[PDB]
Amino acid sequence: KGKTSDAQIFGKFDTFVRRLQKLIEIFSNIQQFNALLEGMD
Amino acid sequence: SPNLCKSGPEIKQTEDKKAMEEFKNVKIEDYEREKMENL
Repeated sequence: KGKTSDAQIFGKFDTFVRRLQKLIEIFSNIQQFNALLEGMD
Repeated sequence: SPNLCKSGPEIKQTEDKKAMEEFKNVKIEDYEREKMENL
């Protein structure tokens, strides 16, 4: 907004944040089945 | 019917005499915990 290499790093940071969320989701799927149901487990 | 019984998972396994008045005490606790995770 002030002024009328850094983007590829922000993209590699967004990809790193995306991969970390995918591992978190597979985790939460395993815990939800434990809470449930033999077929669900 | 004999389909229902006690120490069912494996027949004459571990050879526990105590189990018949304790493994019963344990299995309802193990089942009781399961309902506490559900709610």
